[PDB]
Amino acid sequence: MLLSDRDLRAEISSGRLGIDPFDDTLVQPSSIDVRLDCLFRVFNNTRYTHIDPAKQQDELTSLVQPVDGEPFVLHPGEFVLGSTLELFTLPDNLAGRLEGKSSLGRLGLLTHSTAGFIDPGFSGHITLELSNVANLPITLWPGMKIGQLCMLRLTSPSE
Amino acid sequence: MLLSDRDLRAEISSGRLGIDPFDDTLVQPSSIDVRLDCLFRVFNNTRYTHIDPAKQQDELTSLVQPVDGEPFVLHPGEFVLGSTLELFTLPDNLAGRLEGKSSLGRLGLLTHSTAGFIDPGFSGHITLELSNVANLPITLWPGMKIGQLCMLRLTSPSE
Amino acid sequence: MLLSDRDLRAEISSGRLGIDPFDDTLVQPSSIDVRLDCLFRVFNNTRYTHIDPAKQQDELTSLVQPVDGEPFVLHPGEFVLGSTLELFTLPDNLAGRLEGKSSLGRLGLLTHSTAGFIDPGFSGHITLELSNVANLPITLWPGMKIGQLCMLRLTSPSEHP
Repeated sequence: MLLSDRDLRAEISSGRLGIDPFDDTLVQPSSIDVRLDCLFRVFNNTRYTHIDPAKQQDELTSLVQPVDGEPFVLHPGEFVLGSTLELFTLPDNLAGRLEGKSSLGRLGLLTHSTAGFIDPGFSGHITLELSNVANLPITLWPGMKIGQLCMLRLTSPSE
Repeated sequence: MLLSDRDLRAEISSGRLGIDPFDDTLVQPSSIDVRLDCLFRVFNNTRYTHIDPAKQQDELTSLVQPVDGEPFVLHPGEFVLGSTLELFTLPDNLAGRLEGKSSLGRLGLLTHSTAGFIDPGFSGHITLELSNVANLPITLWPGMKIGQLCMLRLTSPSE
Repeated sequence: MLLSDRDLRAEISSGRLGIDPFDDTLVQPSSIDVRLDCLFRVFNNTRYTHIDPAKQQDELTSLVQPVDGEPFVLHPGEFVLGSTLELFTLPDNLAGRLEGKSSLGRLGLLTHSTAGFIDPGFSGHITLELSNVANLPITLWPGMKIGQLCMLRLTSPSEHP
């Protein structure tokens, strides 16, 4: 069951749903806009033959940050990990789903391939999986609206 | 909370949910099948170096229609915009989610990458984001079943 | 409306939701983890020019099964069909959604592109659409946790399951 703007505001204004930093202009009919943080992980594929989910591979990615005033350029076929600017804190009876923005959706931008489901009790910056399936580069600006977060009510609180 | 066929029928036959043209055989257990319109947008990437979400890029895409009776050929790696043949009209207490059809899913077709979340209050033809992640071209026939739309009930009407 | 762990347990322990084989440690706060079965279909694209959804195309896929103890290696840009090791049986008041696991999501793994919505009344092994959008190959181990399944309550039981 999808929380409406009024219900999202009720949950926030009562501290059961944590959103830091909070911006009320971001609340939509039945969701809230999220923004792009400025740290990214790229994959170092010249040292590894392959990914093995059963193993640990601590050189698999590196942390990056665009120079001030520069964009992060996402080329078609490149896969990179980013984060929501906001820090989220969910209670025991709400789950989250990321959805794309219609705006950026028509531009070929994917934000959560891969994984956009957020467990109740979650707390942290939401991981974004960024992809471009268009046939040009897209310039990403730290701070921009990147997608939207829906809250789903559970039939009852989690054990 | 997901509307059943019975409840979808109720909403439709009461005019609260607009679907034109409607076809009863399209109703599924907890969703409604949608069909492919015949107009497509392709990207004109020979005149632009890149997409910039923050600008107006005016001839980025172009209208494309195949010959009546010809398939739109969609090759792996191409990204194209299309629409549902049906015109949708949502009330203020329901939201929509596009989902793939199991049939076309197994053939490598993606229809809403990108963006498949439809706000309550929406009215129009639903935009499709078309992609082919298989290893062969897929022939698209306008009028064919392309996917399905679910209705989610909101916790309360939106502002 | 999303079933919690406690409601998923009630549905299962009363037989209205079938999961075979069932393992209680896989239950998550509002979903259940699913596992990778060992048969895969790959596409034989040297015999056809194209896929046509309106025709029947029988020699379209081929059966690949990894030797035991070894993995199915999934290269970027390849598309393969797999299956949940579990058998699911849904009653007609519940629908299912596949979602990715956070851990595999950060490795570039797609499990249900394409199609992750399960109708009420469904019964069978759930089809997985496998893709790798990373820039390395990923080794898949049959039996591994591959994703999760959420249950949605319907506003009322379905008429035409």
